[PDB]
Amino acid sequence: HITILTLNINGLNSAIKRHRLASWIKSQDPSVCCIQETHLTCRDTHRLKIKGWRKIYQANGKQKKAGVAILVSDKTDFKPTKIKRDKEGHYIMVKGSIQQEELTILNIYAPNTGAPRFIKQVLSDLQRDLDSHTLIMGAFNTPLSTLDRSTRQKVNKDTQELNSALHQADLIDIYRTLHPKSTEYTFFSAPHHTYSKIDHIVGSKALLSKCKRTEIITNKLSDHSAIKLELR
DNA sequence: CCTTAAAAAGGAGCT
DNA sequence: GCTCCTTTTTAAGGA
Repeated sequence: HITILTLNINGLNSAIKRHRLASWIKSQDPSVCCIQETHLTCRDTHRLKIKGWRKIYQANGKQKKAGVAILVSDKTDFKPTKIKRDKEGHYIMVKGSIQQEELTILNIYAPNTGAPRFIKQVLSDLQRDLDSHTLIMGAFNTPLSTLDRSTRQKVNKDTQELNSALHQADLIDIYRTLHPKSTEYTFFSAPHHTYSKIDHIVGSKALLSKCKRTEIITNKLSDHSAIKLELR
């Protein structure tokens, strides 16, 4: 009955916001929580501590940009096999077992420019470590369907190539496919008064089966919205 | 590429 | 390491 919660926190270099995120995570009580864009540099890795979530695996560059992290609840059990940390801090893959069941989580943050090509280059750069139990989530910085933009301007070529490279490895957009005809968005761009869903949850089709519920959470922490996923 | 808004990060000047 | 203000950063439409 585990729950996974993805969020683009947009910077964590102030201790006050760190305690705010602490309280928010305690209130949400996720089995696993995926943070993107911590803007934490590796020197500062040790500053991300949240009581009740002792196990934290981040990936940080040497500049206050990007920075991903995966937090595991003390209430749950997590036995990791192998962990791959991006040298630049844009993705981290944690592979192992959650409640005895196998699971490989890819927490990804793509740059805004050339986002779909970056996502697929990582996706096929790692596929030997990819498998049938995969869960790739995070800050895609790109739409996937035409409904992921309020403008509804139908989707770029690189993005549909990505939605089909998902296909050639049998990965599918858990949210788009447990929720098509969606008008829920994760990011609001003020300079344009537009809305988009650039944050995503994308898993193996094997695990369709297990996926029970998805949800989208407004918060006071970031200009992005969090995505919750119930697993049983 | 260039511009935007608005928040995150940085920096001056004192504590 | 502050307060208060300046600069950088980040998503995204328009040329």
